[PDB]
Amino acid sequence: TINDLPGISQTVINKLIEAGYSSLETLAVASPQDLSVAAGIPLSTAQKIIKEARDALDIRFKTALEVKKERMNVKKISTGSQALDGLLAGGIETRTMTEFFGEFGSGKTQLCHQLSVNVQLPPEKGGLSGKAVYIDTEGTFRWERIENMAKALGLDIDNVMNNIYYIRAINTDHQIAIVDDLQELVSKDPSIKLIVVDSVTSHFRAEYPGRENLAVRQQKLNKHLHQLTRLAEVYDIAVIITNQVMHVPGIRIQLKKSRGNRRIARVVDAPHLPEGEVVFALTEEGIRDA
Amino acid sequence: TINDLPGISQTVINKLIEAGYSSLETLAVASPQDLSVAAGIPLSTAQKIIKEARDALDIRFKTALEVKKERMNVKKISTGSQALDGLLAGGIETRTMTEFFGEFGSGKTQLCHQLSVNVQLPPEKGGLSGKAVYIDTEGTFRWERIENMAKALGLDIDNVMNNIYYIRAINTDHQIAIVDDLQELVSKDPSIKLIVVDSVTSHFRAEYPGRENLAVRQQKLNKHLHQLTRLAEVYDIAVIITNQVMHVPGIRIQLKKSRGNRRIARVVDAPHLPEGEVVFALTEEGIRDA
Repeated sequence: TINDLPGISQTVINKLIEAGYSSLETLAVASPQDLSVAAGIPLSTAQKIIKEARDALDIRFKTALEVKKERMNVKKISTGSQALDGLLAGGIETRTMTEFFGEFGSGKTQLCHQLSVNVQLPPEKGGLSGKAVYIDTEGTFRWERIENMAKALGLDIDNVMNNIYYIRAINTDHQIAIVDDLQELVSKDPSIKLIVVDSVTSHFRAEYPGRENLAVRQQKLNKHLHQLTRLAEVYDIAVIITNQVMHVPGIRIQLKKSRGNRRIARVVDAPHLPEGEVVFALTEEGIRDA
Repeated sequence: TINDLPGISQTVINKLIEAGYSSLETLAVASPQDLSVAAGIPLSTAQKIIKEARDALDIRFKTALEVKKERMNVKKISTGSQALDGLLAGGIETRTMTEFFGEFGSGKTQLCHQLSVNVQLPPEKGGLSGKAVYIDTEGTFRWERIENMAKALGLDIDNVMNNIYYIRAINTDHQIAIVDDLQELVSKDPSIKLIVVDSVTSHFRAEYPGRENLAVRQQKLNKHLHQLTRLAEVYDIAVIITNQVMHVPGIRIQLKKSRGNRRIARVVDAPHLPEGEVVFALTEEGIRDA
């Protein structure tokens, strides 16, 4: 869980794990001299790691200055829930693939829809003034939902629906291919800033079912995810995937159910993001607060 | 505020609030014959209450010499609105918690940035030459604001944004843990004279739905608010908490809206401070008068 340390070499990371320092919490409670003599690492390097080890575990107060730097440095998309935006240090981020996995109805879909709409807002409103691309794997798209979310944001339905490139991926090959053709699609239309793949694992599970296949599944399935990650990294766009459930980087968020209207959000895998969970709701207007 | 009026039959206190004479300041400046014929209440009694309505907000005439003493004797943070400053008899005090509450847009938030910028100025300019710590609860912070405010006050934008410690509280457990560390922070940096928690109860209301674990939402909130109050009292620091709404808090100022720009402030409670209300405005420069 330490592979994500600010300004750190890969060589040392190894030496760190070798020495026996697996988690960031072991490094945290460590003494510079100790970690230094137990893995080569110059004394200056030993303490830099320890410092950064804490910053992730402990609470530190940045300054409104650094904040301005970051805010205008990278850019994110708002989910519609202030609570969730927080869990996501602002929201869905470009140049990175964020995944929402959770049981059926956990929020996954509505959130994909919400983002295909919110991405069109302006930076002032948690948007990036751009278009989305929804890749309907199991046939989950619902315009009745886009309309309601557009309505809530008092936007031109028609127009909002025209800013969402849509497409059905019926089997893995088509899923693999459509994605292959995203490079071209974005080149032709640079206003695209969001790629959405609902149920990415879906066909891969259907076609290569069982453990008798589990191997080459995650395999072909990881090559797919990389194709997506590379695209988000090269075109500076956000990629969102959903995986339905009861090692490919990017944020992984778990959605869960609470009493009827409410849902729980929790950070699983993610470097720059603070662990902990927050609640939000699924209303008629869409992904919003409780 | 009139319920607690000198020797008065509750039956009449009704006829008053029933005529609309809620606030004491309005009674104080009313006509015994215009009031008598408003709540039927006799002239004898009418007069007897208008006179008692004045002694209430009891006005004291000091010499310009007295006031120049007291103004220095006690350093308060101005708000940009001399009317609001008046309502607060100078400004926000240190070693005390002040609460602004009202509907989204009441000003409570901008008034927070305003303060995070004015605390930096020196006493003569309305500040305390201190630093501010902004605790973002629902993502209300905005740097473009701390900018326009630094601009209007002709400050060094960069240096103003460097004197504000910032941090977002994704949930209650976190909010709570940040305030615990708040103690250690002011020891670390004594230059801090202002703390601001925007929407203290946001997460509490949302994570403790309906009225259930209220056992602790309340137990927890108290220890959380008292905690902040010690902070202020022990470290000669001014503490500010906002609260959005459609027993501890030193001062409680309610804010309300008027025509899209003007906002009303009213002393809902606070020992010293003279009950009554005033009107200010939200400008591109910041919090000013109208």
